[PDB]
Amino acid sequence: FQGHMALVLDGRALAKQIEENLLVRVEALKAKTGRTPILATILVGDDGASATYVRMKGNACRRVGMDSLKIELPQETTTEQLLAEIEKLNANPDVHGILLQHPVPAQIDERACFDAISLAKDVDGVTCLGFGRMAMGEAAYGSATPAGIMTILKENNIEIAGKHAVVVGRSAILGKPMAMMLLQANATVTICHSRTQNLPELVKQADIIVGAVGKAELIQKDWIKQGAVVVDAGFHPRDGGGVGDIQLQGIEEIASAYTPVPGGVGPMTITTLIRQTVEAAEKALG
Amino acid sequence: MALVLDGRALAKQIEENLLVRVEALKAKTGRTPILATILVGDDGASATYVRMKGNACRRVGMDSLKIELPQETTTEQLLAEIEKLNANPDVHGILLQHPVPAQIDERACFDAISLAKDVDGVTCLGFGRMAMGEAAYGSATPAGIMTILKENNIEIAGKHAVVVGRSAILGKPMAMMLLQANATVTICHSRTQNLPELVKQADIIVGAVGKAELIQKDWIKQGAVVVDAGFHPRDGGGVGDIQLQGIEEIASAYTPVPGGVGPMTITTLIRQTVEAAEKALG
Ligand SMILES: [Cl-]
Ligand SMILES: [Cl-]
Ligand SMILES: [Cl-]
Ligand SMILES: [Cl-]
Ligand SMILES: [Cl-]
Repeated sequence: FQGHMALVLDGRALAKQIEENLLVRVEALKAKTGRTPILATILVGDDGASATYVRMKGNACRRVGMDSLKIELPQETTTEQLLAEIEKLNANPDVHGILLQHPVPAQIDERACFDAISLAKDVDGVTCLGFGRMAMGEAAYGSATPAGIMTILKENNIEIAGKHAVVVGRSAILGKPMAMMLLQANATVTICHSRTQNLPELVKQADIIVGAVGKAELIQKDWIKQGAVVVDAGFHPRDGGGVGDIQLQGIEEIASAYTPVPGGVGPMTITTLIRQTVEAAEKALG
Repeated sequence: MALVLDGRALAKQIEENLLVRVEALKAKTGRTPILATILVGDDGASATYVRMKGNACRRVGMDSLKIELPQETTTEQLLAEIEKLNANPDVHGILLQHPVPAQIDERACFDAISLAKDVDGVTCLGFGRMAMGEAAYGSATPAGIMTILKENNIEIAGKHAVVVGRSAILGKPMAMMLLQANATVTICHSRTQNLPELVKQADIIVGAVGKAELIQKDWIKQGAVVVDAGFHPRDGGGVGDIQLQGIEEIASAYTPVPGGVGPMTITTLIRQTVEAAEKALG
């Protein structure tokens, strides 16, 4: 019975492992050039979850020997003001990557602002250009969460080619890039959303299921195919352990492998961002 | 029983008001809209397609700038030509006819076309913009298919669409356009297992494989909407990527081959050129 239980896809462990390599790379770069890699983080407004995510990302920068430039803008910031701040960061040669923490206050055209980030500094992978390049096999930083997921799958030797992957959710920065990344890895990919009919049946057809709906435990455990690889990209704070977008209680009897929540996708989102920032700094300072 | 999704008729209809628009623009500005067409090398089908596209331009009162480059053209040479066209204020749209000779990095060359002139919808930036709901010219073939479906009042929202093929200029944009129209979308390709199974569940099936009659009639769901984007010339009538002989007994609606998707590929390109000229000149 112990042997037949699902493989835990341990994002926490993998993130720590990647960070050890990032640290030596950053220290080498600092020694050679005298300069520290910088991630600019932009936090617009007062959302508590956003503030926490930015704090965690800054901490990850420092863990690998980098630092962050913390830009904090008021909740009433306009699109025009945010664009101007991004252009300042684009023009600053000391800034290697730019993170705009989503979701910005809703009066701002978030897409316009994402698209203003220069490709070379798009270390969270949010630009339309970056998405298009990735979708067509050209070099670009990938959207952090789905790229982190691909890394988890590859480093745990999960078979993707020829498998049926079902991505539930189609957001610009998660579901859509996830789908394109899985397609590039030769999965057959189905993309579902709030207007999908027969969702339970489509999920049951999936060899690989990605929950990206932002609704706690929406994906039911009885929809999961026996032996499926289960990736839960959600996080919803709860007293006594947060939960994701998938019912994971007892998942170890159903899945061949799964990402826990917490400790699965979350750490790899942060670490992917920081890795792409190290790559951007290595390029800029070389 | 099937509705014939008549691309020829729709193209003709659309060209009527494109001609009105172009004649109004010429009268106002004294300038003729120009599509630059780039034919690289000796492929016969490519030459035919480019001529058809130039003819369509002329039917709606525009003109073409015919660029013909040799089979042995290099990536560098083609990029240089595209950059000349980008900076030529007399050129409003640029078409690079696919597939270019194998030694050329076609994707690099597509991506060199300026967004404002990307009237065939081939750039990575244009694809990404489209996929995220931002304004951009759409890849001509899939955008034409969307127009056919919409003009024929085909229900897309909530339907299970299956796109067989994932090319950068056809299957991938087709998938994203159907997704924006609120279809659930499955994208299949040469590594798909159980393709017949998946096709059988398609409410909307798009054949985008470039292999004659690969998609079998027996795989088609009763009542499906069947879109065949293939064309393979044959004596006494070309065929597409789907077996369509007898399709009228199965499909609720289908695109014939020829006369379905093909005319609408051309029309979409010309429409987007009219749009580009109106923006540049108006
Ligand atoms: Cl707010
Ligand atoms: Cl792909
Ligand atoms: Cl011509
Ligand atoms: Cl004619
Ligand atoms: Cl969409």
